[PDB]
Amino acid sequence: GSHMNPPPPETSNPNKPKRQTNQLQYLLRVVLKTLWKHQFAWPFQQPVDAVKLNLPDYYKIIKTPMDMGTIKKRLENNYYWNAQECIQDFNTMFTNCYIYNKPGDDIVLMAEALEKLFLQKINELPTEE
Ligand SMILES: O=c1cc(Br)ccn1CCO
Repeated sequence: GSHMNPPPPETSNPNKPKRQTNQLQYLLRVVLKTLWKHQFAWPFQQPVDAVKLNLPDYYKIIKTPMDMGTIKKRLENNYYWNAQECIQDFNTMFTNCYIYNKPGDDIVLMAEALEKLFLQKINELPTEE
């Protein structure tokens, strides 16, 4: 896309060691699946396109971007070593939204609905085996 958007977060890197865990499997099959199909998922399914949105300050403010399209690729392409790395990606995505936008803006209400679901699912993250 535009040269004025940063490159997306890394989803491929052979030098980074990879592992499947049961918790990572749950993150894809339960957590990502649940949030991706939610009515309010669409703004979170790809990197913020600051050019298309006319938000030229977005990447001035948000220096650690994350989105569910990136997370989906990371899960499907086994990028992670553990569940904490992926959970941190989700939390980064939510916090970016809460930092950039005014409380009570529609996008914040959308994020909060996804976060409530996320929390419920992560409370049930299975014991690592
Ligand atoms: O902050 C966010 C978060 C998502 Br998810 C989409 C767009 N923006 C910018 C405001 O529209």
